[PDB]
Amino acid sequence: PLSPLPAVARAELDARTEREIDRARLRRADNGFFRSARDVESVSPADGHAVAVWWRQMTKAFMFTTLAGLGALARDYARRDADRELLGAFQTVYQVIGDDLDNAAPEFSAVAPTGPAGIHYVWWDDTIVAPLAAHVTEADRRAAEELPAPVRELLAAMDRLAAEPLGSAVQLRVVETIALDIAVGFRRVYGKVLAGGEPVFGEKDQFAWIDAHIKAETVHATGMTGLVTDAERGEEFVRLVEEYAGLWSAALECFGDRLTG
Amino acid sequence: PLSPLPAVARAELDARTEREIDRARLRRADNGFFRSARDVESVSPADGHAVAVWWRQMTKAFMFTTLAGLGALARDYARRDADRELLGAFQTVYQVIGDDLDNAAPEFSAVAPTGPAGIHYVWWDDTIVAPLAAHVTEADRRAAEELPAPVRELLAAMDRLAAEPLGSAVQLRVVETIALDIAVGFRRVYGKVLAGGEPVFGEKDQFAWIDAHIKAETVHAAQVSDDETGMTGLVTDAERGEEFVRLVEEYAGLWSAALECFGDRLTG
Ligand SMILES: CC[C@H](C)[C@H](N)C(=O)O
Ligand SMILES: CC[C@H](C)[C@H](N)C(=O)O
Ligand SMILES: [Fe+2]
Ligand SMILES: [Fe+2]
Ligand SMILES: [Fe+2]
Ligand SMILES: [Fe+2]
Repeated sequence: PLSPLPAVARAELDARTEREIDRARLRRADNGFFRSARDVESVSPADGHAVAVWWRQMTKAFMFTTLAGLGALARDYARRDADRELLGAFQTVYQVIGDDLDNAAPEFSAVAPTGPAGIHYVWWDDTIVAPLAAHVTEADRRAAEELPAPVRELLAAMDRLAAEPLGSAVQLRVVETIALDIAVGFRRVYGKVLAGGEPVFGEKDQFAWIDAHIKAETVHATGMTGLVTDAERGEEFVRLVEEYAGLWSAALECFGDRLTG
Repeated sequence: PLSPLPAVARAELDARTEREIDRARLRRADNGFFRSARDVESVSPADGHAVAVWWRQMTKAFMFTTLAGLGALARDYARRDADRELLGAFQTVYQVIGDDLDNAAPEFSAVAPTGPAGIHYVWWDDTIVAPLAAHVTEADRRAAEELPAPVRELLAAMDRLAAEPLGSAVQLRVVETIALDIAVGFRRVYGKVLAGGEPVFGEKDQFAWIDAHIKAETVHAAQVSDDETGMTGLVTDAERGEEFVRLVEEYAGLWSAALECFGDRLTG
C-alpha cells in the first residue's frame, strides 16, 4: 500500500540531486567558506566569534526542524501502511538525528558531554562560542546575534521544511554531503584565531566538537531517496533540494565574506 | 526565556497525573483486561487473534503519533530558547519512544530483529499476529481489522495528540505507566491459546516480544516520572500544566475503555 520508487527511478533522483548540489557550488573546491578557511593567514576573535554564533543558531535550527520534519512524516505513517523498505529509511533519519540530539553514534559518545550539555548546538556553544566570547566586547557580542540576511533566509527555509513530510529527507540529503568540509573548515578557522598573539584554542581537547564531527563524517554518512513513494513526490524532492542547497551555499558564502572583510 | 516549573509545582502536577491514572481504573487491580487475563482458563485462536490485531494497530499509532508530537515540540524549540532542564526532558522523549522504533535499550537490542523487522508493531505482527492468523479463517482476519469503537476512539485521540506540543508528554506519561501490566497480561493470554488441544505459543522463543517488554517497561515507567527529566519537566507555565492534566484525564480514560474492550473479547 505504500512503497518506494523502483530502484531505477531512485538512482536517477540521486543523480539529479548530486547535480543540484554541484550547481549550488557546495563542493570542497567551490564554496567560499572552504576556500577562505584554507587561505586566510589569521582570524580575529571578533570574526571567529561571529561565525560561531551564526553556526550555533543554524545548527540548532537544523536539528529541531529536521526532527519536526520526521514528525510530519510520522503523522502520515500513523494511518498508512508503510512497507519495510520505507520503514528502514525512516529509521535511518531517526538515528542520524540522534547524533546531534543524544550522541547516539559511539564516535560522539566517546567524547561528548552527557545529558543536555552534549546536544551539538549546546556543546558548540560551551566549547567554541564561550572561549571566543571572552575576547570580544559586549557590543560585538550583541552585534553577532543580529544574524545576517543569508543566515536568516536559511533558518526560514528550515522552518518551512519542518512541516513537509519530505523535509527531513531534504535537509539530511544536503547537510550530510557538506558536513565534513564544514567541520574541516572550522578546524582550520579556529586553529588560526589569535588574541594577544596567542592561540585562543591552545589545547587539543578544545577542538573535541570539531574533531568528533570530522571523524564521524570521514567514516559514516536506506538512503534519503528511499522516502520518495511516487513520481510527483520525487519532483517535489528535487525542487526542494535545489532551493535548500542554494540557501546553504549563500549562508556559507557569508562565513567566507566575514573572514575576508 | 523558556523554563520548566519550580520543583514544588512540578511534583504537585505529578500527583494529579497519578490520581487521574488511579481514577481511570488503570492499575493492575482495577482494569478488566488485567483481571480477565489472569482469570480466563483458555482463549480461542479467533479471540486471541482479534486482540492481537487490535494491539498491532494501537501500538503502531502510539509510536507514530508520539513521534509526531515530539516533532511538534521540536518545531517550537526551534523558535524559542529552551534552557537545559527542558532539553533534558526532551531527550528522554527521544530516548523512550526510540526503543519502539530502533531497540536502542539493552533489553531489546539483544533479542529484537534488526532493521524494520524490529519496529515493535512489526515485531508483534510477525511473532504474535501471524502465528495466530494461520489458525483462523479469512473471514476472521477481515473482521478483526474492523476495529471496535473504543479502539477507534483511542486512535482518534492519538491523531489529535500528534499535533500538540504536549502530546508526546501526555502519551508517554500514561502509556509507560500501564505498559508493564499490559505485557504481563499478554504473556498470560497468549500462553493460554489452544488450537485443537495444542498451545499455539509453546516455545519460550515465541514470547520474545513480550518478555523483553516485561523486562524493559520497568525502566521506561521510571524514566517518564523522574523528578528531573520526566514528562512533567516539559510543562513551562501554570496554564500548560492545567492543559496537561486535562489531556491526561481524557487520554487515560480512552485507554481504559480500549483495554476493557480487550477483556470482554476474552470473556463473553
Ligand atoms: C548542520 C549540522 C552539522 C553538519 C553538524 N552535525 C553539527 O552538529 O553542527
Ligand atoms: C503501548 C506500549 C507497549 C507497552 C509497548 N512499548 C509496545 O511496543 O506495544
Ligand atoms: Fe552534529
Ligand atoms: Fe550530522
Ligand atoms: Fe515497545
Ligand atoms: Fe516503553
